[PDB]
Amino acid sequence: VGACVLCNSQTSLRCGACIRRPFLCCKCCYDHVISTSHKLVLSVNPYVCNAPGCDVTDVTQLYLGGMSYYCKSHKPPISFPLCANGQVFGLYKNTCVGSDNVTDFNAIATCDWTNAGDYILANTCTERLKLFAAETLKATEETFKLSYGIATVREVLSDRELHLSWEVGKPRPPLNRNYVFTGYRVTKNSKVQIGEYTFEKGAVVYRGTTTYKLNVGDYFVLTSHTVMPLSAPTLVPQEHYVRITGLYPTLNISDEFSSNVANYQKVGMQKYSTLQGPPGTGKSHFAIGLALYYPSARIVYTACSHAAVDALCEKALKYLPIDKCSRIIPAVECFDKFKVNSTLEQYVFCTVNALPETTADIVVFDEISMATNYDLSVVNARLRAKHYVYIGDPAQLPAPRTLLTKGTLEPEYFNSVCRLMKTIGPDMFLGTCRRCPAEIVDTVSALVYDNKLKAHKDKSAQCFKMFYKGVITHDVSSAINRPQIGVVREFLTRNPAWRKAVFISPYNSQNAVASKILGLPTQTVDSSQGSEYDYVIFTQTTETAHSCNVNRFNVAITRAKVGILCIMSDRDLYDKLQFTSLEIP
Ligand SMILES: Cc1ccccc1-n1cc(C(=O)O)nn1
Ligand SMILES: [Zn+2]
Ligand SMILES: [Zn+2]
Ligand SMILES: [Zn+2]
Repeated sequence: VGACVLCNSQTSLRCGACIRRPFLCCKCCYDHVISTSHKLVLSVNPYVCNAPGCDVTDVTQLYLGGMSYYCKSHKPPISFPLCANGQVFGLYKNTCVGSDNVTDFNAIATCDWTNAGDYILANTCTERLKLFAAETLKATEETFKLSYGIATVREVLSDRELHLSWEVGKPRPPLNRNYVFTGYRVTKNSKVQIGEYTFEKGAVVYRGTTTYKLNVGDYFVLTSHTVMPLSAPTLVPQEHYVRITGLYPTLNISDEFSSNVANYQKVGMQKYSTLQGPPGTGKSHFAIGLALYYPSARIVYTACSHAAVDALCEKALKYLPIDKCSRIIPAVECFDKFKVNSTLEQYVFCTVNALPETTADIVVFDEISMATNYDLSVVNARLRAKHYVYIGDPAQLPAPRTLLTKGTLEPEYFNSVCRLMKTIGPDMFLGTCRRCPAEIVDTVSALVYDNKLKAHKDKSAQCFKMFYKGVITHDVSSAINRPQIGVVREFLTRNPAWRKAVFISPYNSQNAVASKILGLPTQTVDSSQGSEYDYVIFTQTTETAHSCNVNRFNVAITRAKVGILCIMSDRDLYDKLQFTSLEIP
């Protein structure tokens, strides 16, 4: 028994064909089963023919005779159908409303989540459907990883490199940091974990979360966890205030955080606020300075990845009393300079999926473009706070949609918070970039920020761009452009100062080849987010939809502090690059 996902009308009915099995009142349970392929219906018992040897599960072909359900061939003389009069039989038949259109709820439950339009509807629908779509999408993603085969150690060629044997019949998952395997050893009766691993083409290379003398017979599987149901909404009801509520500003603040005093008060005059922070604008500076401005405020700093949650710890280590902090870790290594697992410690730093159930004066959700509507609902479910601050940049990169292949996901569809920022604008906007040269800022400002991003540094005069298509070769699940890597090599022979540069590309296979031919550190654009390097050498590799993505190309050129070389394939972003042009040797 539970609340309907369409009309809230109390129900004792659940759809058996939906992987989340939402409670559906007789009206909505009916309009769903007759308009889709979903026919299995669950209540206290399953609506299935209780006759020996019968396989009828469709509720339209089932009748309730006595207290057991049968079909047309197995029903008693005294029976009435379970599915008629626009209602499926179940408790609370008098309390049943119905919706003007269930069509939105149907496409959510039937879609394979491989199209961009599936994620659009999952973000525009009613709030209760945003929660249901988040579970359905995430439970689908946790199940698709079971479709991938098992990799087994056929040979241990050396350290750091392996020879893998893959399962038959099932496909193989791509080998990049977006897929994180988990190993096992063949014990007596069952198996035991031996850390998490990531792989890449060589035989394959690996990188282990822990070090081991792993041997033949060990196997790796993408660990899929549970998808618990969502109760709280993605966003609490917004409440604007006339005074600062529940918070108390300081009389003495330092000149380091003085330019934020207006926004720190803005945080106290809203139930929740949004802060867009382009690269180099000082987002973690903002989040920690907010603590000094409201000194006695219990603040919970949170994000999805431990890396983002640890970057806040580094700044809290630089400004806040250490005995007032705590790092929450569930029983991969992370920041271990605060007392671990102390929920009653003023400043709490934790990931979303590990969040305890507690209250706080302020909550700081960092790097919000990575979040999903599932994460947003968990934060509101575990954390009941007075003010919610959402820090991020919807012009940066979103969470990887491992099923999405057709179409492109726009920033307003990343999550509910990014929808507000890209439509009604963000409550706050850090508009000065103190990291990149002027040519980079003057490029991403017009590209994704409506010319509202101001450069603090001057022109570095060391930003260059070349238009070289070259030769594109493909492999299993990545692309490789060696003539672009070769152009970089010929550039490096005439610019040996650019050998302290980081090589960045949209494809990790391009990084692997570039690591062998150039010897520069490698980062995919998605792995480079949140990090700054002096020099960056970027090869777009292709002009597919993946490499031309403006939120990716924004991150691709903003990691530079001094200079950058961009070997471009797409003419569009090549002309949008305000860089000194170079010719092809
Ligand atoms: C990077 C940045 C951009 C803008 C404003 C402040 C900062 N920042 C200063 C500090 C520090 O003093 O540690 N951290 N971050
Ligand atoms: Zn269904
Ligand atoms: Zn309903
Ligand atoms: Zn039957």
